[PDB]
Amino acid sequence: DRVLSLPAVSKNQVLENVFHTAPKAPVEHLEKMVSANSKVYDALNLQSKRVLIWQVKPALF
Amino acid sequence: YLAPLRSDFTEEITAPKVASASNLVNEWNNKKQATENLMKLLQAYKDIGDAKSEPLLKNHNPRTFEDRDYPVPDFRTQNLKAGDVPKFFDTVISTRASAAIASKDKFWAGRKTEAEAASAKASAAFPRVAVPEWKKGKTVSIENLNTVTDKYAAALVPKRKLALPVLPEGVKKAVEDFAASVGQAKNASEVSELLAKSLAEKAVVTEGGKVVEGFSYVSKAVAAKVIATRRAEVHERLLKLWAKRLLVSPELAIVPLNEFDAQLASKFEGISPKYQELLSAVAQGNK
Amino acid sequence: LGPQMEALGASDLLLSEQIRVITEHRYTPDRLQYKEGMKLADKIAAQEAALKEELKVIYGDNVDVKHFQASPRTPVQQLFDSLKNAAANKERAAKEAAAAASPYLAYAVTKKQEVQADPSNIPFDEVLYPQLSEELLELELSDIREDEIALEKA
Repeated sequence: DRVLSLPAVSKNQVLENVFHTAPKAPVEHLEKMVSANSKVYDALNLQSKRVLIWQVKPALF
Repeated sequence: YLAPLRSDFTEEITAPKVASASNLVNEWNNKKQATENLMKLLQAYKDIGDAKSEPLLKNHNPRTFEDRDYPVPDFRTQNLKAGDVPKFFDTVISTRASAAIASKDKFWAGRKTEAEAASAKASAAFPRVAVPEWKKGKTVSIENLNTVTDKYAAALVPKRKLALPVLPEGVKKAVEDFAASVGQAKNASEVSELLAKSLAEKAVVTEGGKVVEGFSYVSKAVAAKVIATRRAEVHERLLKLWAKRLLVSPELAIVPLNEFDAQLASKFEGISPKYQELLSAVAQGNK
Repeated sequence: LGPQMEALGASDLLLSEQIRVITEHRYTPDRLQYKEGMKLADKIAAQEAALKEELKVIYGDNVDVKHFQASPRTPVQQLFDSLKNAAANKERAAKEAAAAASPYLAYAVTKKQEVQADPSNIPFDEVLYPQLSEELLELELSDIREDEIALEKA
């Protein structure tokens, strides 16, 4: 019964409790927010190619 | 943008059907308050763990919460037969591991209660998420989007970093040129490389932008060499242990290591006779 | 002893494969510790897949992931690995900023590569969290110490 004097938990259970959730990368926030603000730029900048200012405010001619 | 063409008339003069509020500002404000309560909760967790001066990995390690001084059940008492001892061992290991995991869960429940108590009594000033400034009828300037991306990229810089020195092109060509000036033209590669590597070996650690002094860290390479050295010496102890027993009695090699627990029983007369007569018959020797 | 004639890390097979073969030798499939060793081998194989993904950028597709699992890289070695690919990173960032639809996306690409190109911006866990790296090391050393305590008891 030498095995019963060993730590009973596991190396596997220790790895699943110490690393319970996969950590969030720091570049993930930059990538998500830059791909959203790309849509913000495309919609709401006057130098955009698909600016929404001619759709929401039709120009007077 | 396409719409169906209804082409029907309205024959009744009724008031228009005003739809109700359809709460999204309330639900998104509840989501924002839930996110900030979670941020306050994580801050309270960090504050309690910093006040107790406790290790980070210790409370998530379930082996911390194992008893290790618990009276272990003797398998010779528990009346098991020949194939039964490994399942008894697995049952004892299971209950000890699950007791350690449940003790960790009880600790984290108490820590959650104390952290929510400290989290309620904390006024929160967190920096907001950097979004581009957009007024109601106005447009969004490219300069503001670039400063918002600058904030996102300033978040990419680590808070404490190794000032890993890249040798600049002017400094490299100056020392490379000096090597040519001495006249050893073909080892200029190695002299500029060894200047870069000698600056890299004593790489310094920065607080934020300023330098922390008296900072010593253990690299992952150094820690892995420590682990490999300790692992090799314990494996050497294991080889010496089995070398002694196989020098005294080599017949132990006819019973495989995984099958051994499947032979045992609580009493000696109940031990499985699959290997007994073969073991005693090999123990006489080669004649 | 079989596969236990060599140490856990020191072999030609990868650490997930070595843990798999050692666990197959030490226990029978009905055992608890067989199942726990197989799950541990799966976690180590996940770590090896992640290390292969981060090393495929620098050393190509046919990278010896066993070599860098057995000997993790120096901060100095990570410096020179970043300096080896720096010109290709700069040129690829320039052509990506040329290929970008928005000039906003072009600024984002060049700013992201300007931050990534500095090897001082490499997030070393031992520098950011020294005590946490200490405790990861003492976790592995505590497992090895438990096995040594068993050998001392024997």
